[PDB]
Amino acid sequence: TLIVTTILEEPYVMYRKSDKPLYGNDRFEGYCLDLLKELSNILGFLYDVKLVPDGKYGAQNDKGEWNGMVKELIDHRADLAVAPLTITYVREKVIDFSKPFMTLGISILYRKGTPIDSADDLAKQTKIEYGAVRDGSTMTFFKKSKISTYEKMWAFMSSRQQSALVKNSDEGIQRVLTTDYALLMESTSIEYVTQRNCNLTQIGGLIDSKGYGVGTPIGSPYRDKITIAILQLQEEGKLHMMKEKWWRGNGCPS
Amino acid sequence: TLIVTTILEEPYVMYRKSDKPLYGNDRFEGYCLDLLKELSNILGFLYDVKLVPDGKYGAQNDKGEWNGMVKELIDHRADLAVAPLTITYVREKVIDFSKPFMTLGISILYRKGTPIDSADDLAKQTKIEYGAVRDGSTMTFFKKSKISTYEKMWAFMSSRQQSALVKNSDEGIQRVLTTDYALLMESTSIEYVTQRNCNLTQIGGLIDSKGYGVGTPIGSPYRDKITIAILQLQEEGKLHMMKEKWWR
Amino acid sequence: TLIVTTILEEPYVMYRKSDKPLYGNDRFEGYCLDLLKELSNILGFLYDVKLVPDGKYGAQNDKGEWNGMVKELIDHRADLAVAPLTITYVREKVIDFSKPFMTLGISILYRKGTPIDSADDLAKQTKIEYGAVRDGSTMTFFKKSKISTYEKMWAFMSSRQQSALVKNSDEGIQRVLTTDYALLMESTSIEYVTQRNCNLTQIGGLIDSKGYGVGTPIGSPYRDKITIAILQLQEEGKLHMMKEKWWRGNGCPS
Amino acid sequence: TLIVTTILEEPYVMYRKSDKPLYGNDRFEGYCLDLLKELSNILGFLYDVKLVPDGKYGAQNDKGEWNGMVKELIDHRADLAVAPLTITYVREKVIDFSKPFMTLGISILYRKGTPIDSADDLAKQTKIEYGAVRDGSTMTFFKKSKISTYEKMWAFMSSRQQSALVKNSDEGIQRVLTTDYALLMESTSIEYVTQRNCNLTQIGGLIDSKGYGVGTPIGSPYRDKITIAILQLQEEGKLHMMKEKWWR
Ligand SMILES: N[C@@H](CCC(=O)O)C(=O)O
Ligand SMILES: N[C@@H](CCC(=O)O)C(=O)O
Ligand SMILES: N[C@@H](CCC(=O)O)C(=O)O
Ligand SMILES: N[C@@H](CCC(=O)O)C(=O)O
Repeated sequence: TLIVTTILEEPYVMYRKSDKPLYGNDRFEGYCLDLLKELSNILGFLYDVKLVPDGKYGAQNDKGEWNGMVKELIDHRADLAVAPLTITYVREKVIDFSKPFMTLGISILYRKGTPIDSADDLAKQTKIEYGAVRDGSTMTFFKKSKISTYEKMWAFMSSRQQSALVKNSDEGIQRVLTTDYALLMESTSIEYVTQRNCNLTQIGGLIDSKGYGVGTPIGSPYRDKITIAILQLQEEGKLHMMKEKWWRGNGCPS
Repeated sequence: TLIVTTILEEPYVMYRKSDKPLYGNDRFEGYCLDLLKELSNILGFLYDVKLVPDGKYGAQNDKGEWNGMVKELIDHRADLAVAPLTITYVREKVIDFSKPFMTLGISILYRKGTPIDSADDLAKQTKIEYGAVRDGSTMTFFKKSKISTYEKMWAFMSSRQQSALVKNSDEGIQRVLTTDYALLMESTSIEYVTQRNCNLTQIGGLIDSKGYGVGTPIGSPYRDKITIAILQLQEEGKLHMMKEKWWR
Repeated sequence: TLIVTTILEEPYVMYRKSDKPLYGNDRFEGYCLDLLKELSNILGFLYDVKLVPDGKYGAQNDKGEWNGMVKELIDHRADLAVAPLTITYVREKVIDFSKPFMTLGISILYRKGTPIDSADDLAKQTKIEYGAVRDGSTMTFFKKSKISTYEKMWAFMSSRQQSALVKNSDEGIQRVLTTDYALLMESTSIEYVTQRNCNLTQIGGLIDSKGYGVGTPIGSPYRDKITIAILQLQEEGKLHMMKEKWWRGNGCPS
Repeated sequence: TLIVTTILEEPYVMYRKSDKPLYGNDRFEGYCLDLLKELSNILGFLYDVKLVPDGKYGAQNDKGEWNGMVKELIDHRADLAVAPLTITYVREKVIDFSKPFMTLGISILYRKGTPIDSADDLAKQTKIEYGAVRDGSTMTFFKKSKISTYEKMWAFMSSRQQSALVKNSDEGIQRVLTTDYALLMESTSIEYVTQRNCNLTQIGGLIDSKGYGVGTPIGSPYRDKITIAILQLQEEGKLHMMKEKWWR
């Protein structure tokens, strides 16, 4: 019954590995699939997980058109977007969100051992290239900012958009590992990467503070039910357990 | 024009100190008044600040009846609750909230140098009394919990006719200072209090994670308008500045 | 039989909480205490845990005299030092160390939300006080450094009868929470603190890279044996489990 | 004077490319050769570099005899071993090691674009082959491991004896490049290899944590001197510069 739009993004949504045959929903796994399971059992709904065709989170182009999971909701093509979808004021204008299931902030993924310590440092040089995932909320934060440092950074990433803006986080990560590039990435995803790719680290602190919410078309009769369910899972300690399960690891030596 | 219900709690809402007599909204100062001033400018509304008459945040009795700021919104005696009001699943069933303007978790406030290291420490002893603000979300978190350790804690704090609970955070801070008592208090508040009193400290880390949001009655058109304005204030760095200003 | 010198330092060595009578080794708990049981079982020795009387890790004063746990090993007053004792070149000239049981680097503990991004930022000002634990290896790092940013930091933390230095980590943490002060602290301790004290954070990356080792006096019959045991425990995954056990926690929202 | 045993391994020990022929020590370049030069100047000694004849790191045979670089030291055939030689307890019982000059952990080197994410993914199946460098610490780690996942992986990589265990890292790399195969390799090497070959990637995180040390024969008159030198080189930011240099 319910159509769920989502996007590949480790460890939130990933393709499951099995020698066995996977049917529909079982093709996927991750933090967001476990959350989506909880939600369907608590609220009593059936659902069909569909990956967003353009593989984008969602941004409004200059024409005024949206793409990504946000457009799927606006156009009523999906009933819910269950993904690390960031809650922002530009999106609240066109779709609804549940209270957040996880908090995060934009920060920087880069290599260890360099003199770079802040966005300010990146803004003050051009040797190191830097950017964010195209049509993501990080890119939009930079595009719409009136703060000097971030305007200068947007001017830089914008002029190089074809190299600076990446298709997705996986591409951004490979770019940091193999070229002199820093990715503007959400903190939770940075935490995940840096406990595996031990030559990478977070640079500086968090640039902002926000959260991931389940998206719904404006006025959906599931928004509040979902908000209530998430808030209750939080209070029962089940979201912490989910987080530990997907982020758990041996880490890296210092 | 808009009727705003609120509650006294430092540094969110405090009586402005002055020689001459202050009237109306001018009697109040704090992080939430700055936030409210920002929202009124952005949104273009006038407002009137009224302290909730029963002095409570809001909980439901076993009869199904609410009190505090929550009941003011439910009963349509206020348009907005602009206070350090926690977003909880029990309150979402009766009122609406904007997305959070601040994040926090339940933690423990106690005097320094003692024995206690965490809520588990507290749950297995009775020498140190412990409690929470009556009819606040912290109290309700323990009351509704199915986690054995929190169930044990709720049993201890609700017996003896709830003598372990306090009427408000100030009565809680004074009790922590005058006797062997630990207050289950929200982290943002503990961070303010422990900067102001070197006798006090936070024990353990956070028990949970949640947010404060502006409360409105269900279906209010201001719900989303305020969500957008708060989210923009966050993104422009304005909320961070307000926090710095009030947390010293 | 064996005398083990140690020092209180959360969560490595702490007094156990108990309304009952606690004697001998049972009076203590913590990561180092679990390490110590493993070692006593693997090597088969009996032991008595004894806090270092001066309560210091150990440094050599301008007069030339060692103090702390280091001095206890030199004077054959302790058979082992089991604690978060940093392996350093100055110490290695006077005592022996097992291979590292844990890695770490010096970094900065300060409050969240400021413009300070690195040691460089602190070295160029005076309004923000900064320092380290007196007579520990981080103090000796700044005292012995020939790197100019660090030489400038030593000059500061070292002035006015060393007012910027603290007696222990606890006092340093309080000073950070209650005054405009930044503590130079090892990364493993910062991790523990910042996961409980949500308004505090690590500033910049790691200044250096080192490890903690079990210390013994030069010529110790248990020297190589202890080293074999640590390496094996590491290989068997036991040290990772001990770390997860003592650092486990809920974390802070973003 | 001093005979230093080593083994070719990028980017620690490699042959310098030159138009004119190169002789003796000048035939080699790399992180480990730079470390050796620094040790030479700190301690004041002359040395000669001789790749270990068998080209192996070290592993004690199914009897009790040692091969490769470990062997060389045991038999006093080499004064030192300056190479990416892993500090392990098995080796600790027959040779001395300095304190580590570099940290790392076993991880997986595979091809990109697959649902394979960890060692658990490799272990629970058998279509994709996986192995390690015959007679290195990685092999020995799986061999001596009592951890269920790793014993099962050693079961597989041993019954697949020939095909699964490779001669050296180059052969392993090649096998990953031209076959459905995942090589178990130390993280520092995978970091190097992957920067220089975009079709290769690290799979999952680190299996363990350990270090590389300069090896010497039991009770060598240079043990303590080398340890102190390496510790001082780190503290003066020099081992860090050598790392940035060879890994770009
Ligand atoms: N969570 C982001 C995607 C990642 C990013 O923008 O950095 C979004 O919802 O657009
Ligand atoms: N913020 C709480 C009040 C304080 C507390 O309960 O700790 C509430 O909304 O009820
Ligand atoms: N671990 C240090 C003490 C703490 C510090 O110096 O930061 C030592 O062995 O001296
Ligand atoms: N560094 C390893 C060789 C490479 C490996 O075993 O993965 C050793 O000393 O044995």
